[PDB]
Amino acid sequence: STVVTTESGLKYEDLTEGSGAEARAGQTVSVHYTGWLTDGQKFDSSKDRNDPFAFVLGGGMVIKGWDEGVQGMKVGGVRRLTIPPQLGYGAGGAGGVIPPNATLVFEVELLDV
Amino acid sequence: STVVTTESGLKYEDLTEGSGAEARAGQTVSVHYTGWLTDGQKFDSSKDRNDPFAFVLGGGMVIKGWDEGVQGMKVGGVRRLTIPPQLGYGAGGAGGVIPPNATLVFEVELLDV
Ligand SMILES: C=CC[C@@H]1/C=C(\C)C[C@H](C)C[C@H](OC)[C@H]2O[C@@](O)(C(=O)C(=O)N3CCCC[C@H]3C(=O)O[C@H](/C(C)=C/[C@@H]3CC[C@@H](O)[C@H](OC)C3)[C@H](C)[C@@H](O)CC1=O)[C@H](C)C[C@@H]2OC
Ligand SMILES: C=CC[C@@H]1/C=C(\C)C[C@H](C)C[C@H](OC)[C@H]2O[C@@](O)(C(=O)C(=O)N3CCCC[C@H]3C(=O)O[C@H](/C(C)=C/[C@@H]3CC[C@@H](O)[C@H](OC)C3)[C@H](C)[C@@H](O)CC1=O)[C@H](C)C[C@@H]2OC
Ligand SMILES: [Ca+2]
Ligand SMILES: [Ca+2]
Repeated sequence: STVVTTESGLKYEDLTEGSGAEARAGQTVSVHYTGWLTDGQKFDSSKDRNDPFAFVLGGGMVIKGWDEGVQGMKVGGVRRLTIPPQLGYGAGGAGGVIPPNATLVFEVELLDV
Repeated sequence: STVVTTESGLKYEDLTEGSGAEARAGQTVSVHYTGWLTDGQKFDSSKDRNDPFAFVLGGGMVIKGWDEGVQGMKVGGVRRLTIPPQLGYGAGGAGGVIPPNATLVFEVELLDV
């Protein structure tokens, strides 16, 4: 599989190509995800909480790297997103668990569109 | 299991009580469903299309019997809704497949909240 670096500095890699319907901005999508810091510390997993995550793709409610990175996935696909801090939580960080200026690694599995 | 007739004339029956989180108005929920006319003709199944259905519970986008009937389900639950036409498609019917003045029977399985 390839690593694509977009104009924003986002990087993504389709670990598994989906065979089902394509995700586009406007759709309400459902995913499983895991999130890690670059040192390999896991900060979240929806699979561990047994709770698929739904959001409006392109809705401006999730971090920029997600609204961008999830577009183009197909249902069944697993995509790895490497999100620079300016497309994540920036200088501010989050919840005392994501530090300032953190690059974030997510693996995202698309369950439904 | 019991059959509850609500103030609106909706009837519902929890065929299977869910063990997980409760559905409330405001949440984006995901369900599988099958829909039948009272004569036993199936008009739709999201399971047959392999496509869970997401909607905003209480969002005024689905027929009245759904916005009402899905509230109170728990994740894992299967509820049967018997929807009189005034809480469904009324005198107008739908898609040439649901006739005028049709009572509708849905079985709804809650997958996520
Ligand atoms: C309002 C009540 C809580 C409400 C919570 C939910 C619906 C439950 C939902 C599963 C979130 C998780 O709850 C277990 C948990 O997910 C993380 O662990 C995580 O993996 C993460 O990073 N995710 C979640 C998956 C999508 C990407 C990213 C996100 O974009 O999340 C969004 C996020 C935090 C955006 C910030 C918002 C503030 C801005 O200032 C900032 O702009 C820089 C961007 C989340 C979805 C918000 O839209 C909505 C909420 O927050 C966060 C590390 C902390 C977060 O808990 C808060
Ligand atoms: C806009 C583009 C299409 C858009 C379609 C989708 C998102 C795909 C989604 C799976 C719908 C199904 O597509 C395969 C299909 O589901 C049925 O088969 C069905 O089982 C049904 O009855 N459902 C769907 C499940 C929730 C309850 C009910 C409904 O409330 O559905 C809603 C409905 C029709 C409401 C009418 C709207 C008009 C009002 O005038 C009327 O007020 C009386 C109420 C649907 C979800 C609308 O909100 C959105 C849409 O329609 C209909 C028999 C026909 C419908 O296809 C159209
Ligand atoms: Ca969920
Ligand atoms: Ca769907």
